[PDB]
Amino acid sequence: HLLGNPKLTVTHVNEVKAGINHIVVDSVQYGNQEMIMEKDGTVEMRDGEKLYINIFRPNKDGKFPVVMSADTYGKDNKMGALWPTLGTIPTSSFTPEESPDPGFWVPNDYVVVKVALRGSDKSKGVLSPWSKREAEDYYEVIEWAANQSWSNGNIGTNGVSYLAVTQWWVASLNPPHLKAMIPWEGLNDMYREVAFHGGIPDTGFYRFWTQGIFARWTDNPNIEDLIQAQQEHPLFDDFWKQRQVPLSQIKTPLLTCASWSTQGLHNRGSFEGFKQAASEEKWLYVHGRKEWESYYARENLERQKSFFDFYLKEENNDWKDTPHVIYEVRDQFYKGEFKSASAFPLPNAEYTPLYLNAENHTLNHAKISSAHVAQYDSEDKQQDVSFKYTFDKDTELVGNMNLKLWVSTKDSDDMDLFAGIKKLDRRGNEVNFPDFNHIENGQVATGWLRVSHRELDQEKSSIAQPWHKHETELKLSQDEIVPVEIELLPSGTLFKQGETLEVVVKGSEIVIGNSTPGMKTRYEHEETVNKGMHMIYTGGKYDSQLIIPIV
Ligand SMILES: [Cl-]
Ligand SMILES: [Cl-]
Repeated sequence: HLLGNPKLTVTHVNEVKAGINHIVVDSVQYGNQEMIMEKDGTVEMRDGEKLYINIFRPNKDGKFPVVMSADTYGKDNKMGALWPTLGTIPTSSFTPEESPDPGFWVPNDYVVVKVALRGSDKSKGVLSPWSKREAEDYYEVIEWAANQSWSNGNIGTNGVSYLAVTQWWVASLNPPHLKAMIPWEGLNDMYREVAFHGGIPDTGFYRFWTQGIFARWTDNPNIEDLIQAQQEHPLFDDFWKQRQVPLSQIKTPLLTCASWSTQGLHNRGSFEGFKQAASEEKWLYVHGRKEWESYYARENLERQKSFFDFYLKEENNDWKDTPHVIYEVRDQFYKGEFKSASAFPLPNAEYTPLYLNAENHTLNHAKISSAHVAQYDSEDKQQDVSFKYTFDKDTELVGNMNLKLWVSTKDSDDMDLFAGIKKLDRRGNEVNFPDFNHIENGQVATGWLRVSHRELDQEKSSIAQPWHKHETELKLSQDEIVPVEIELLPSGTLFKQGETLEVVVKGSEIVIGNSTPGMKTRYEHEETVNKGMHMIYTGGKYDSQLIIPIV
């Protein structure tokens, strides 16, 4: 049954033509699985635009729950040398990247819908990624699918990256047949999470990705110019306000994956997405491993299936026994302990200030009487200042950290600050983690702040996570000393007794380089306001401090 038919030969993806295909899929789990694929189905939007889709379904009678995903990357798409750190990603041949594998889902009696959103495949309409107008298009395909002859009315959305962002968007519209959702690592506020980091423009990945969309659909003259967008809209203004999902409208039952490894792209938002959703039924899975790798691991496919079985098949399984938070405490690279909790942020987090001392470059439990100033050269990529704490007992830090600094510059009216948290083993050697974008030489946590963008949103800011307004640039007179609070992105790490936490503040990127030379898969921040010495002031009135989430 689920052993498949070794007798049959597998269908190759360019054997399949418009219309009805009977195909034999190379299922990772279930062998040679027969099914029906409708290639180049169309769904008509309110305005008349046709979106193109693929439909994979069991070759049998009945109505089935529907698992759907939607993007603009190519519905028909089909690495060890090229991008060796992507890890192990097993899927059938009928699985575009990050989508639900019909070779897994369909033999378990689901329909899979793969949606090419507006401006992709054979649509030449407006392509405006991760906007409300795209979500409205998605809304209509969900509702269309609830009414078809192979459908049981129950639609669940699923998938990774772009295929997650679009889920946050469309769930915010509350489609009546959206019964469950799995945004498996997706941002939902482009200004704060991909276009800029603490107000500093992303000159790497962001551009890469937007340029990549242009290059894919070359005959489409209607692709939104997001490169110009970034250039024209340096503040969180009306353009960017429309690209922050209204998360608290989400009511749909929710399974979120966040990852400690994705800081600088999907990490901040996956957490905001779980936090802010109004969903009465919501669950969060957090891991410190690789992205696509973890989505397709059998363990996590079974986690997804158990969720969808309960909500789309309405089946009595034990899904609701799942703790609302399951999270990895990272010890080393591909080594840690999974724990559970009933909420994120962790209810038993004790936010603990550690005070910085520029005089001996320590962190400290108690305030520093003596006032002091640490300096570094902001244009020198080899220069930074560090502050370290060695733990006398095993300690786990899980959640947001907040670096609070007093700072000044003299050769400029603005400052770009790059913050990092590193772990140092008992020998004094840095302990590396998976980090963005699939780098293996990463650190514990990372965060950024253009200092003219230091204004706090008081009603959204908290002890562990500052929220910045991004509406007024408060430029600097020299040598004006100002308080900043920097958001270190969510992380989960064990510091054993005799291991060290190091805060690093720098004028440029702290971990340098990426896992694809000559290709900008990682954020880069090459457009900087930095000049001359940065001053970090500590001790006395200058209560510079790191707030840590001890759990
Ligand atoms: Cl937290
Ligand atoms: Cl906001």
